[PDB]
This record gives sequence, structure tokens and C-alpha cells, in this order.
Amino acid sequence: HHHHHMVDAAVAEKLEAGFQKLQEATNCKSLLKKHLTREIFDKIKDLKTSFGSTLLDVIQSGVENLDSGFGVYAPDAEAYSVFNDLFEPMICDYHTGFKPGDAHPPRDFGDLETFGNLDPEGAFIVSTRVRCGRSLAGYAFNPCLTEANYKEMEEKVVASLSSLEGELKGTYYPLTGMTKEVQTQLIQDRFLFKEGDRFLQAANACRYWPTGRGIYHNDAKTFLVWCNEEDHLRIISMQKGGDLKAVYARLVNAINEIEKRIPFSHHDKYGFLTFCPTNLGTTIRASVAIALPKLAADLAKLEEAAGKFNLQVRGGGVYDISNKRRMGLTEYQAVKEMYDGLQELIRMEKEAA
Ligand SMILES: NC(=[NH2+])NCCC[C@H](N)C(=O)O
Ligand SMILES: [K+]
Ligand SMILES: [K+]
Repeated sequence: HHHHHMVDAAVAEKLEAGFQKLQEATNCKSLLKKHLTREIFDKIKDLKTSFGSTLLDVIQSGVENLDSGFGVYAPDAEAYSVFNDLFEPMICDYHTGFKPGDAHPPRDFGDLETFGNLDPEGAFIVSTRVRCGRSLAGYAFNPCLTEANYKEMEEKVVASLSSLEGELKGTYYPLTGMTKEVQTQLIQDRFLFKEGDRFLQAANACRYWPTGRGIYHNDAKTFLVWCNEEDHLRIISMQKGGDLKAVYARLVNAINEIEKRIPFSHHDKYGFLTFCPTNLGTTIRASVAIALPKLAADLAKLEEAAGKFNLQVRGGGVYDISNKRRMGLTEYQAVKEMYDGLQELIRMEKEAA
């Protein structure tokens, strides 16, 4: 247990230097530079979490990498509360439809049977993916995980994953001792992660590499888990075609099975807690690649059509359609925004001459 107040001279010196470095760079467009006013900085710079995490453990990645988009990470779950004067305005700027005073709703994956066929003929949708993240309750996040923590957490995760049955049965590949053969195989699958880039390095997210880091996938290669890549868990369900029901059902079954053994870190206002605040709330990152060549003639598709369902469009005539909303709605609501939006877009495509 650490005290809520008092940071040492070195930490205080590095914070002041970091604030200055941010100020000097007038071209810097990170949300960190935007939101860390001198007033907020002066208020919170001498605070700590009970894990001993300071403001430097929050902002350092965005200081060392001025080109960061967001620029902060949570060094532990308590950081979201202790440094809320910074996290809150950043979270509410980035996320769509979430504002201070809101409480993210309790988890609810909803009724899977309400998802029908979207494109069973395979005339439109190229691929379907739904990604979630989780932190394991009772553990620090990267900058203050100990080596023993990494080992203990990995054992817990692998015990869960290695007990999955049926549609989820698969193999765990530790990063520790990973062979060149397995690296090559996983790269072909787009399943491999490696030591973090410059943003994760500066966040102290890569200590004790690669202890406690690993990759799991089912035999069908339609379910992927990363252990300790950035979050404790990154959990993805995916397949070719447009069967969003099947993709989502498989994800729900996996997360429920994992939760039975391992509780997840959770916050009364922010939902599931993650290392990067961009992944809060439901944590859902759904992405569907869809061929809409007739609609491609007019970006009445982007704003307006997809946007009516809070979906984002990104580009011949194939688009990645994703959910704008991650916080302030249930899992069911987010996946149904995707379902309903994709249904409207497909209607527009067929009706278009
Ligand atoms: N993997 C992520 N969490 N990406 C989003 C944030 C990445 C980086 N820290 C930035 O602000 O640009
Ligand atoms: K916003
Ligand atoms: K909302």
C-alpha cells in the first residue's frame, strides 16, 4: 500500500520537464497535449494510486512520443479514479456519446437469437470481426506488474483457455521460447504480436518481456486471444463472410467461460477497465469488410447512412464498417448498431440502380 499523496523529487522533476516538452511542441495534436492544462497538471501532479503509480506513469508515453494520438495509459485500475481530472476529459472527448456524469451500463451481451442473416449468399460482406479487451481483477496493469504477477496471471489465463471445449478448443503458444517455426506460422495467420512499439515501450508496458505473454487460437482460426500484449487479454472472434451472429455468439461463449474462472476489472462509470482508455466501456471493436460498389459512387454512405446507426466508414468500393460507440451502451446495443447499420447499407446497395 502506497500513500495517495507525495511523489519524490525525481518524479516531480520528470513531470515538470514533460509538461514543458508538451508545451514547447506547438504542432503536437495529441489528446494529452489538448487536455493536460496547467491547472489540471498542478492539481494532480503530487497524487499516487495505492500501487504507487504517479502522473508520470500515466503521461510518459505521450511525452516521449509527441506524435501520439491519445497519449496516456492507465498504469493500474485505480489510476482512472486518482487521475480522473485528466482521464475524464480525454475519455469523453475520444468516445462518442459519453459525457461526464454518465455511468456506463452493466455488461449485457443480450439475446443472440435476435441476430438474423445479414448476407448468407456472400454477395456483400467479405469478413466479420469482433474484438474485446479485459483486465484481470486484482492485478496491476503493465508499468507496475511484477515478474511474479506476469507468471501467476499467465498460469490463470492458460488454465482457462486450455480447458475450452468444442468450438473454442485450441492451442496456447507462449512467447517465452517461441520457435522461429511458430513465429512464421502465426505471422501467416496475422496472429503474432512482438515486443511493443515506441508507444508501448515508453509506457513501460514491455517489462520482463516476454514472460507471461502468449497467444491462443482455436483450431478453426476463428477465435484468437492475446495474453499481455497491451491489455491482460485481447479476445477476438472472426471469420470470412457475414455471419455476425456466429462471430458474436462464439465471442460471448468464450468471455462467459473465462469469467467463470477469472473476474474482470470493472469501474462504476467507465465499464471494463483497459490499459488504453480508448478501449473502455464495452471494449467492443467490431469491424465488417463489405463490398458496396454501387454505394461507392456517393458518400451519402459515410455521414448520413452509416452514421445514422453511429457507424464509421473507411475505404475499390470495399469498406470497413465499425462501431463508433464503445461506452454508454450495452454490448448488445453496440453489436446491434452494427447489425442494423449493415442491414440499412445492404438495402441501399440493392435498391441503388
Ligand atoms: N493500441 C492502442 N491503444 N492505440 C491507441 C493509442 C496509441 C498511442 N498511445 C497513441 O496515442 O497514439
Ligand atoms: K466525444
Ligand atoms: K450514451
